[PDB]
Amino acid sequence: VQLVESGGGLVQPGGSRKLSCSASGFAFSSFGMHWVRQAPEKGLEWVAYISSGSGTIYYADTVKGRFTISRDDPKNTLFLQMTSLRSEDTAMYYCVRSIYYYGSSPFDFWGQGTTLTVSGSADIVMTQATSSVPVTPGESVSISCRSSKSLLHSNGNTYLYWFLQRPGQSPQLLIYRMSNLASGVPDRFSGSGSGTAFTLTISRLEAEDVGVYYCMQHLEYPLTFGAGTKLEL
Amino acid sequence: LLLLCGKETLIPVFLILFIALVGLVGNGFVLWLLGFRMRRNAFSVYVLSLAGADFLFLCFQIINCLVYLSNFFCSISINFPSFFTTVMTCAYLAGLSMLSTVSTERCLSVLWPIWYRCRRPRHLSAVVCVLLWALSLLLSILEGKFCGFLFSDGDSGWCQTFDFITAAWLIFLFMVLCGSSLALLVRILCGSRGLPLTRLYLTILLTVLVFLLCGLPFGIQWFLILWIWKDSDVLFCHIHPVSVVLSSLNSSANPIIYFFVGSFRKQW
Amino acid sequence: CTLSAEDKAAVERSKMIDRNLREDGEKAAREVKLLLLGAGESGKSTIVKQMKITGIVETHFTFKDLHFKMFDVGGQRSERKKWIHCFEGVTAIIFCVALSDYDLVLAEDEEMNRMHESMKLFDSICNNKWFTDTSIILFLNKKDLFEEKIKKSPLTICYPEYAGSNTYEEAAAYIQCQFEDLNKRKDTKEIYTHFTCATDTKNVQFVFDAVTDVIIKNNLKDCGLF
Amino acid sequence: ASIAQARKLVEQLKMEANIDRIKVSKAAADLMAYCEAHAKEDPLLTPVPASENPFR
Amino acid sequence: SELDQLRQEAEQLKNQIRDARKACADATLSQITNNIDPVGRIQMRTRRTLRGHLAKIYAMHWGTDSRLLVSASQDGKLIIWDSYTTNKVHAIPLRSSWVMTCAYAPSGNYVACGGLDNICSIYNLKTREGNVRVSRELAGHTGYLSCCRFLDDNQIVTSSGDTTCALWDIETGQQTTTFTGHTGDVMSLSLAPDTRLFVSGACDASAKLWDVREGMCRQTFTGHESDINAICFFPNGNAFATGSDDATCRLFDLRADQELMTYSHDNIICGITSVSFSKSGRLLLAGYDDFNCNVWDALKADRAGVLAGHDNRVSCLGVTDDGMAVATGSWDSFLKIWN
Ligand SMILES: CNCCc1ccc(OC)c(Cc2cc(CCNC)cc(Cc3cc(CCNC)ccc3OC)c2OC)c1
Ligand SMILES: CC(C)CCC[C@@H](C)[C@H]1CC[C@H]2[C@@H]3CC=C4C[C@@H](O)CC[C@]4(C)[C@H]3CC[C@]12C
Repeated sequence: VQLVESGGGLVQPGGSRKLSCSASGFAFSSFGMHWVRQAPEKGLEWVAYISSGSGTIYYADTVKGRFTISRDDPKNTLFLQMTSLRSEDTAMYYCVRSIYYYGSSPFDFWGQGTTLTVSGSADIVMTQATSSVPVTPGESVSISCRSSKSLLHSNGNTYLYWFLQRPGQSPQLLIYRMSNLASGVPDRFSGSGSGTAFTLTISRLEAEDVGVYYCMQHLEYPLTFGAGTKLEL
Repeated sequence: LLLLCGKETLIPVFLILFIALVGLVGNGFVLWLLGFRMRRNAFSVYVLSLAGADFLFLCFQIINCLVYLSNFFCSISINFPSFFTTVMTCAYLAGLSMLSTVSTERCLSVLWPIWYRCRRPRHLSAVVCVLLWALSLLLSILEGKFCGFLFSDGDSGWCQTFDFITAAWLIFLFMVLCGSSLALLVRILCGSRGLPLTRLYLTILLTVLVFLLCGLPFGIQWFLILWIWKDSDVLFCHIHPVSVVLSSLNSSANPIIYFFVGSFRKQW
Repeated sequence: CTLSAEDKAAVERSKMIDRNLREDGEKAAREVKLLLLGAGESGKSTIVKQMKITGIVETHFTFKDLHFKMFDVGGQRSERKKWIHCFEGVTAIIFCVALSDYDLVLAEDEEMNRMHESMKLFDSICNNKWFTDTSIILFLNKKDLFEEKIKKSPLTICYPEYAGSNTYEEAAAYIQCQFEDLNKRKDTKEIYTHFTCATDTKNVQFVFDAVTDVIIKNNLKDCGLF
Repeated sequence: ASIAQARKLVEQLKMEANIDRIKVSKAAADLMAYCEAHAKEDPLLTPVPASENPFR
Repeated sequence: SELDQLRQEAEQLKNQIRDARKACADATLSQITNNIDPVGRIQMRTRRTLRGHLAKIYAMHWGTDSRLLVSASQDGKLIIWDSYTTNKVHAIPLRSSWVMTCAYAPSGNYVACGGLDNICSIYNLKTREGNVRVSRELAGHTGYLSCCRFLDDNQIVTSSGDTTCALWDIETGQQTTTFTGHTGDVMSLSLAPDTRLFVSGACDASAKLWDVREGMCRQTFTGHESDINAICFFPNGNAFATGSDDATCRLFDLRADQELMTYSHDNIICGITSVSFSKSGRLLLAGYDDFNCNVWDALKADRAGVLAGHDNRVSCLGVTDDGMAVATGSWDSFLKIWN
């Protein structure tokens, strides 16, 4: 599984750029794809989504009308054609693969991201109230996230996703649907909550758990992240 | 179009109502079963669109029956609009074109069987259905707009020349149904080895005679006979509602013959 | 519209799966499936030599716009009635019979000759309840060896009720009539009979001519006539 | 080697004879006791109310 | 000779076994469960219909979470279904279309299937490529695969039409144990709830109880006239039911070593394809060739209900581990969920 985003660089404001992400090592046509950007030291911000089979396309309203997401399923390549580029579009753009069936793991693999430097009250607000927790290794740390809406659905899932961005790396999924541990993740990490109040318990912290921790809802498009909670040694 | 005589017309209206409600029941069962419950092959698209044409035609005959019955018994002149006649003729022309399409598809399945099994495109039924529905709708709105059923503007000299066009299209559909049902019968009675020949022969000429003596007479008496016979009352009050009885018998017999006889022989 | 975002994407996944299932069923529906039966040494192997050039052996060949799949089930030494309903809905049944096994007694036990064994197998699959309407293409194989062997060893070794000539065509027509007389109901199914040797190269044309009638019958069934 | 197969069948019937069997009354009473001890956790025996029924 | 003396020894052992098991028959189960109050009319209605298969469904297996189920049909596909939403989770295209059996692993990571190609192929569901892959293929049977059943992610019991059951190690691909002793084609297989025993019914009108660790036949059960097509353990693990071609279900006890109950009716003349018990074990559900299923009161041998929704032969059925629903698959290409 590998995703290499390409494109980006110095773009004049008002200009245009096409980002391209080549996908290698997985069945690309069955995965829905996302673009998630990250402003130079801000949090994660979801940009666009294309379905498997390209039959469902969403955008954030910040980029609606200016951005177009398209996939080419034989060439295994995802595109984001960006027009009318503003100085707010200066970011680092990640491709995220996400498959959806009963019991799947969405948002599970994130690309390495390419750097583009150009030089909504109905959205669910995820509020990470703490922004920085200084912590020595070996301790049990809980990280709390708060939702504006009840993320519990009538089917019984509460759609809340936890990500960890290590320094200089892509975010990786820790927990999907508020409690289920992702693949390749130790059982140090645990998740709990009712609707609107969520906890990520890192029990017996090691030095590899240092980084910014993001909550994310997947109950309603547009997908919205928390501001992030930094952990330091 | 039923209050020209009144007392002479009354018993065919009870036939029109009874036959049209039982045909609405049969077409509603075919529409429900093939729309949701049953699995559709490429012929079921034709059977579904024929039952949709019969549903539109029989509910408009129920409406034009209830207008006459409300004027006769309790005396209320309901002015249901005269563009309903255009959608009734669109339903009638799409139903007769679906009958000729079904007969042509059976002839093509026997004459070119390896092409029909392998090389026939899977969306050909939907394409041919929407083109025959679109052309029947086009001829219907054009005729009803030139004969004054669509918003009361219209000139006769073009209204008769499009009524002749619809009559020529109807006898063309009859000759396509006869040519296809004859070529299929020639290949079945000359060059078969394993078929039930008596049931196939009886079913083919049964559809041909049900077409000729039930579907077609309303279209000949509506688009052609009223211009060439040039008598407006004394024959027309007899030959119009018996033609509507024959057409409702056609649209009631078509769900049975093209769905129920062919599929529901599993029951008994 | 009371679904989640992920529930809607799961419904989209299930509809794409339904689209691929419908397309693969359409691609499988235009393929002619043939059972290949017959006893041992009946020339099934030279027929699989003729068409293209453990478990069930599948053989594919395309002949004049028609893709064929031929299933040889001779490998499975099992009770046949537990899996013979798997081939209900096969297009035809190709039955190979060696004509030269009229006098050859079976090596399983020496009370049964091989032609009576193949007649028992033909009566078993011909009057099956899963093959009531299935056409049978009966190949009577190795007619050159039968031509050499009917010169001195007559057909009264196999059929002692038979009174006729000791030449090829009278004995072969008697064997074909004896096989075709084995259907209890001679109205529903069609039996096709063809004489074969190793030198013939029109047996696939005979099989295509026999399955065109089954294709015509199934096309009439698709078009609502039955 | 028909005496080897028959000797294998003879030792299999020997291993199936040397077994301790309870009465049929006790085994029927144990089966009836399991069914009556689990009749409340069976949603096909008792019709389950439609709120906790997942199949509408 | 000596082999006739050995067969007289075998007949002496057989009538000793029959006298020692008729010494245990003091009262029938119909005498013990006489004053048990009856079940009533079980009126199960069909709740879902799973429509994606285009050929005859030969097998189905519920997952352990009582929501996911796999079903194998002879269009060469096995579909994993979400039964709550009627969604298709996966559709796995098979290498040989002639499937007779399908199995779901209790972890939910694997499905197995097999049939007339004599191979139980094993499919990995939880792949990080996102598509299902064939993890292992298990050759070694010389007849058709008629039943596969998982014990772990690494062990599977496969029964077959070469008169042989086998226990497999999946990661090596080799048979650990061979279970020999049937003289006809082994048609069905049912593991114990402790997975230390399994019963297997064959075409010689016989059902044998096997120890998975020792590899031996522990008990042998007769009573049917024709081929046992279906077999299913009681939830206590102390009895099982067999369905056969003589239109008869029979309940056999393990610690009593004989037949307790027989579920027959004079209207019923067609063979039985599938049996399963409910969660308590009070109902014995049996699928038939008269196109419907019968719910038997297993303690009183009374017919408590008819599941009458299919237009061809019910080839497969399963009750969930929840006890919540019955799935019945059939030759008319549909699965129906009943409740
Ligand atoms: C005594 N006055 C009674 C009034 C009366 C009489 C007969 C009659 O049915 C024909 C109708 C209804 C009617 C029915 C059709 C259907 C067939 N073609 C569409 C067409 C038209 C238009 C129309 C007809 C004619 C000659 C028809 N000859 C009978 C000439 C010009 C003309 O419009 C340009 C109709 O007119 C409303 C009404
Ligand atoms: C272009 C306009 C005239 C067409 C609209 C006509 C309307 C009335 C409806 C009535 C029933 C409908 C049909 C019902 C069944 C199907 C099968 C589907 O697989 C393809 C579309 C098709 C064939 C529909 C086409 C449109 C249709 C014929």
